[PDB]
Parts: sequence; C-alpha cells; structure tokens
Amino acid sequence: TTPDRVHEVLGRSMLVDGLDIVLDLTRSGGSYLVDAITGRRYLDMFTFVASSALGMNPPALVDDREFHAELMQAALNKPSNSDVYSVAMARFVETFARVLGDPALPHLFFVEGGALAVENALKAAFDWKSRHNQAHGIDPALGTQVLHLRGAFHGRSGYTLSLTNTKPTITARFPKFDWPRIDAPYMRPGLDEPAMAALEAEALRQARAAFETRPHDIACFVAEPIQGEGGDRHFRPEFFAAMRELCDEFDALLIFDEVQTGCGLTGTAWAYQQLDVAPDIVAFGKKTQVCGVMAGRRVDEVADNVFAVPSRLNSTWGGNLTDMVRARRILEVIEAEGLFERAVQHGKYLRARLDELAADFPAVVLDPRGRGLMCAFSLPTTADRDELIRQLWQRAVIVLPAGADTVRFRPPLTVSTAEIDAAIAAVRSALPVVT
Amino acid sequence: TTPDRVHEVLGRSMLVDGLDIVLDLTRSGGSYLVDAITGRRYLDMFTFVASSALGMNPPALVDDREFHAELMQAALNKPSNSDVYSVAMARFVETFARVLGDPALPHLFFVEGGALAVENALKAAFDWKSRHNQAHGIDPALGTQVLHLRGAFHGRSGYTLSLTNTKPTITARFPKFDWPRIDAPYMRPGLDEPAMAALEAEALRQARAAFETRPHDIACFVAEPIQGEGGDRHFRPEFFAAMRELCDEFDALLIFDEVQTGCGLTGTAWAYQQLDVAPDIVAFGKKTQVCGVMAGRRVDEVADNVFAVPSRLNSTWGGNLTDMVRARRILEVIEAEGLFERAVQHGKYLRARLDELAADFPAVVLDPRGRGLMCAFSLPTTADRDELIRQLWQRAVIVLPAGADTVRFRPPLTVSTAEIDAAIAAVRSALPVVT
Ligand SMILES: *Cc1c(COP(=O)(O)O)cnc(C)c1O
Ligand SMILES: *Cc1c(COP(=O)(O)O)cnc(C)c1O
Ligand SMILES: O=C(O)CCC(=O)C(=O)O
Ligand SMILES: O=C(O)CCC(=O)C(=O)O
Repeated sequence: TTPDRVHEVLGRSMLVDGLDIVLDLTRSGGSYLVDAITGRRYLDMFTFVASSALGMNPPALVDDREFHAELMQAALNKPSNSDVYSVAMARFVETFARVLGDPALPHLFFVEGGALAVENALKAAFDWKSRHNQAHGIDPALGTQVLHLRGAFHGRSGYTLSLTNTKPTITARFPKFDWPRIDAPYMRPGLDEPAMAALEAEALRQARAAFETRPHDIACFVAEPIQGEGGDRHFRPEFFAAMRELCDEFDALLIFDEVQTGCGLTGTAWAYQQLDVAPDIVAFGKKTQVCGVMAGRRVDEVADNVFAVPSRLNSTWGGNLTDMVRARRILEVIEAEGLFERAVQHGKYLRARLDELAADFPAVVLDPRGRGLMCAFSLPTTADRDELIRQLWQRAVIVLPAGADTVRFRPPLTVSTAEIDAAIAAVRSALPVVT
Repeated sequence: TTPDRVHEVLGRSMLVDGLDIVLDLTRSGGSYLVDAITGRRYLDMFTFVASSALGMNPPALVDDREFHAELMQAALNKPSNSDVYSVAMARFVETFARVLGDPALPHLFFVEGGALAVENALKAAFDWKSRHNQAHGIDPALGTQVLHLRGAFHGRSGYTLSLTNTKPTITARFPKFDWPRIDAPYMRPGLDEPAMAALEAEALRQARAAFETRPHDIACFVAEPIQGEGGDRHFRPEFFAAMRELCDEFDALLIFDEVQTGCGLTGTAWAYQQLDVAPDIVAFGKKTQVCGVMAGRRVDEVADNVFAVPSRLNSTWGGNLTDMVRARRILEVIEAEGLFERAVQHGKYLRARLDELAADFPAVVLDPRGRGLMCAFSLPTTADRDELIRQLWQRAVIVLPAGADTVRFRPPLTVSTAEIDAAIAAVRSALPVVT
C-alpha cells in the first residue's frame, strides 16, 4: 500500500474526514509536515492538535544513538506498568517530577488518554468528598457532583460528556449526569476592570448558589485555565482566586484541566503557575505523551484517599512505556535548551504580529489574544473563519478552528520568528480574499 | 537510576503495589520474564494481564531489520491519526481487517484504552437507539440504558463504572447510572443440561422483565463471552443465542466485550465465533495493543449512525501509531505461523493437565475449566487461593487471581508443552503445602 492509496484503504473501514495529505514520517521535521503524495511542505501551526512540543523528528531525539536504543527497547513490547516496574519507567517518573513537578502535588498517576486523566482527577475528588463527609458526620453517599463552566471541553468519555459543552455534535444523545454548570466570565474586548469585575461577580454568585442548594454534594470545581476548544477564552487570575476561596469555604477540590495548556505552551510548565492559584489536582496529557494526574494540597487531608489505597485507580497498562521514554527525552530537551523561556519570548513576538494584523484589518481581525505560544484571533462570522482556514490550507499553512469564529495558533515550542513571519504573511495574503 | 533503586524512586510519587521484580526489557523473552535485580527467570502465565500474544521480545519482531526501521519511524513521534493519515496506519488497518475482520462488521474505530473501547461501543448504541426510536415515532430522549451481567468487568471509566461489578473497591463512592443488571447463568460443576437450562431461563426472565419495564429505553446488552476478572465464568452458547433473539425482539444491540477474550486466546480470532452468536458491535483491546470497536449488522439500519457522521466519536490521537505498527507485525506472525490453531492444541493440553490435577487433588482443585489457552481452576477458600499464588511466586511462576477463589492461566499463544508442564509441576509441588 502506497501513499496515493492510503485514503482508499482506510475508507473501506472508517470515516475518512481528516487532512488531504499523507504524512511522511521520515521527511517531516521541526515546524514542517511533508505530504508523501506531492512532497509539498506544510507550515505546522497545528502540532497534532497541540500534542507535539518539539514538532516532527527533533534533532536531539533523532541524532541520539543511545536514546534510539532505549526507545527501541520500550517500543518492541508493551508492559503493564501498573504491575511491572522498569528502569525506563522510573527514569521517566523522576524526570517528570524534576521538570514539571510541584512540591505541593507529589502524587503522580499515569494513564493513556486525556479524557481518562480528567476522569481520574474526578474519581479522586468523589472519593475525597465522600470520605471527608463521612469523617465529619455527613452521609458518605453525598459528594457526587462536579461544578464546571459553560464552553468547557474536558473529553468525550462517560464522565466528561457531562462536562463538555461546546458543539452539540459531541454530546447529543449520550446519557449525562445533571451537574451544575455556571457562566464563564472570560475576557472580551471593550470591557474594563469594573465591567469584568461585574461579569465575574455574576459567575461567582451562580457558583455560590450551586454550593448552597446542593449541600455537601459538590466534590469539585473543574476548569481549563484557558478554554481551548471552546474558543481560546482567557480568564483573569482574580476569577480563579475567588473560586479557590469558595472551593475552600465549601470543602470542594479545585481541579485544573491542563491537557491543552500544559507542558510549556503558555511559557511556564503549567498555566496555573502564572495565575497564582494553587489547584488540589491537575490533569495533564497531549504534549506530555503519557496522560495523568498530579495531586496534593487538600487531597492529603483524607488519609485513605485514592493515592494511598491500592486498587481504587487503575488501568491495564498504566500508560504507554514508549510514550514515557519519548516524554522523558523531550522533557530533558525542554530543560537543557530553556524552552519555557523561548516560549515566553516567541509568544510575545507572535502576539505583537497579531496586534499589527488587528490594526491593519480592524473590522476583520478581532480580539487578538494569547498567553505564551497559545494565541488566537476571531473573525466577524463563522463563514469568514472557515474561508480563512481554507485560504491558509491552499497556501500550505495548517491552523485549527475553535468555537464559532476563532482561529488558533498551536506552534511547537521550537518555532522560529521566521516561521511565525511566514504564518502571518500567509494570513495577510488570505485576508483580502476572505473580505 | 539503577534496578535496585527503581522501587525507591517510584515510591516517592506513587503507590508501589506491583510485583517485586524489576523487568529486564532486553533479556526477557518468550514465556520468561527476567528480574533485572537477581537475573532470576520467571515463568510467565500472566502476560501483562493477558495483553501479550507472543510474550516478550518475539524473534520475528526482534530479528526483523525492516520492521525495526518501521517501528522506529512510528515511535519517534506521536501523530494524531484522527486527522493525519500515514502508510503505517493504513497497513495496520488493512491487516487488522484481513486477520481479525468479520464481513458483517466492516466499521472499525480505534482509541487508546480498553475501557474507552467499550465506551465507544456504548455511545454507538445510545445514538443508534435514539435515532431508531425517532425514526419510528418514539421519543428520541429514550434509549439510554445498558442491560448487563452480574460479575461483569468492563473497565473503570465513567460509563463502565456503572457496568463493572466485581470487587467493591473498583466502584465504591463513584457516581453511577441505575442501569438494569441480571444474574449471570454461568456453567458450574454438577449441573446437567436441564439444571443449566433452568438457570438460563431465570436470567432470561429477568432480561425480558427489564425490557418490558423500561420500554424503548434499553439501547443494548453488553457481555463478556467469558467473564475474566469476575472468575473465568463460562456460558453456554444457548444462553447468548437466546439473548440475541431477545435483543432483536426489543430493537437493542448486542455488544460483546472481547477485550480479554480476543485476538486468539480461545483458539479463534474472537470467542463469539465459537459461540455462533452474531454481535452488532465488538469492543477489543489488550492483545491488539491498539484498542477499539468493530461494528455492523443492525448498526447499518440507521443511516446516520456514529460511523457515518463526522465528529460523533473521536479522541486526540485515535490510537497510538507505535501500537498499530507493533500490532500489524504481531498479526502477521499469528497468520503466518497458524497461532490460532496452536492455541486450540496447547489449550487442550493445558486443560487435560488441569483435569489430571483435579483427579489427584479432588478436594482442593475445583472446577477445572477453559476455552483454548484461557484456562482456570478454583480453590475451596480465598485463603487457599492467595496462598497457592504466593507458593507459585516463590517457585518463579506468575499466575493471576480472579474473583474470590480462582487462579487463572494466561500464557502467550507461543507457549510450549514443556512450559505448560513446568507450570503444572509447580502447582503440584505447592499444593501439599497449601492443604
Ligand atoms: C484534548 C482535551 C482533553 C481530551 O483528551 P483526549 O486524549 O482526546 O481524550 C481533555 N481536556 C482538554 C482541555 C483537552 O484539550
Ligand atoms: C481490561 C478489560 C477492560 C478494560 O481495559 P483497560 O485497558 O484496563 O481500560 C474492559 N473489558 C474487559 C473484559 C477487560 O478485560
Ligand atoms: O474533539 C476532540 O475530541 C478533540 C478536540 C480538542 O482537544 C481540540 O480540538 O482542542
Ligand atoms: O483492575 C483492572 O483495572 C484491570 C483488571 C483486568 O482486566 C483483569 O485483571 O482481568
């Protein structure tokens, strides 16, 4: 089976709705994808839905003969790391703790899949709330609901389908728990301090009302620090600092879903580090390759929590050993080359260019915004947005849509300023055509 | 970090409750695990919780220089196969269809994780039932419940936690849907044809009552063809053939969870092929490395089902490309070496030895049973079971417990009769010590 026959072969068994290219695994590299059919190079601001930190075939991985051997050893088999430990696994865990760890959150748990990472964070919270309730003379049957935001995306699994609320296509006709959902008070253009404060106060009012009308039954509040799939919606730190206090007042855990924001994209290991709010639990995935949770803060107040008691959390493999070995090497590159700081600097550059676009096309390029390399802007209508994406595709630049009218940039941490310039030049070329 | 320090390093971040050994990834091979600390060899009847078809480092994979290159190419990166297709992916899909495919079930969907495979089978059914209901003038809000068995294990995720019911530790304090659950009429020793028929009739009665008291609201019946984690409980084909008819009478899909039974263990590609019952959907995982669903039969009667409509099912990666490339090569070995048939023959051998043990130790070795290499026996009490497992561990044989009193054998498809003899010799040695 040959590149030109890939779509045909797959189409016999599956819905074939992805990109028109066929990925060349060997010739792709850095910020460029290679189409195996034409040899055409594509500028990648998409990074496999933001899951690639360094882009394709990074030199530090490709030229490292010792790493090749370690990776091969892992890749040939697939141990259940739940039950059977290895040196490869222990090296990953210690480097994860060194590069991404938070001293307040020492409990680590790994699994395959971002939705399942979020689910295990939820399970930790449900168990914590039931046991905390029990220890304080409250019915242990209480502690089963999850406070969350409108416009949230947390995955497509049994619990996260009750949380995710963006496109109806994701959730329609699937059974759900009736869990309390509040307005998301995100920053929008032309709202000053007082206007924002009033927006947040209303969300906060709705949050308090949920806690007071479902006493002892809300186990946690879950949020994305920046809502990705719902449209790159950013929140003031003040909002989360208030939610942190409300969570403590009502003995509920605060969980951040960093599956999209995490591993350096915003300029720090985690987006929450820049908001100055301490979570009790963090779910991670995508760029980390292996998915999972970090937990601590109030979790440790319940001595028999899911991190302390055998067999409360589990999966067959406990994460993919091949992903752990790759992730270990990627984390070492990040640490050695100062890639968080490179993300801060190139992030400021990308954002400056989007501000320039906004000035040049004030009616069309709306609400330029970003933290580190996680940047976006919006168009007047969804028709304009969809057309801009098509026009960029014709010009060999891959970007992702979000929400009704957003275009998002998800470059690798290793993106150069020339690559950012090429992307911006493509947008400038395409814009007169869309208008 | 050195083998002797692995447990120490991990224990700083996680609950360290697995095996005492440290896996040597290089020196392990075939039916033997090597402890990197001592160099001691362990006879493996555990196969990473039945997820390894060929055992460690199979020669056909290890000596194949071309495969090394293909595997390396896949392992270096982690594409989102949801969006971006490759030759590596298409080769896996076409070989999966050739070796494991069923002409009635042409729709394939892949994901990381066995619980998520089962969940997507459930989502397919919920959508199917709602749309089928709608097409026939029934409220589309109906079609949200799942008929299932007592003693079932389907995973630890949001939907499967409402289905799984073995150890309370798995499910306690996690919110659940109230879905109908019926008695499991499994074969037990000293029940003849008429006695079994009466047991099944009672389960069937309970099934019918569920359908009649929740009209149009049961989307599917899910079962393991042989219950694994609940205790290697086997069912007559007559039971499932009756359930197949009842499912059709009430317009509900029949789903088999073959995550544990699948990929040759019972002597055929799938256990259902030996029961002569046609499912509408099959969930797979473990030995297949990549997890997922095969669907067809009645699913196709609803033209806008989840396999025909974009974005109803999804995950970020759509399965691990490294797992697809490994699985492709493993499937080729199975096909080339006739490993399904080898499983039938060595399965008969293993079962014959368990019958012999039963004869020699009639009060102690209870209910020897099996299909292909999926074999087991039970002990009088759980204390006896736990002790036998410990005694086997001291003798360097790894087996797994199940339920209250079962010991299960999960050898690789490539196990030899001498290896089976060694395992049985260890059990014979340990038994006088347990009594
Ligand atoms: C992608 C995503 C998930 C789901 O991850 P998958 O690997 O596709 O299951 C969860 N939360 C957020 C914020 C996401 O970006
Ligand atoms: C293992 C198992 C699952 C769950 O698989 P994971 O990869 O651990 O999520 C589902 N069903 C059955 C029958 C199982 O054996
Ligand atoms: O739709 C999905 O399942 C993945 C979506 C996602 O993570 C994103 O596009 O930001
Ligand atoms: O407990 C788990 O999560 C995995 C169990 C399983 O699949 C088994 O032991 O048969």
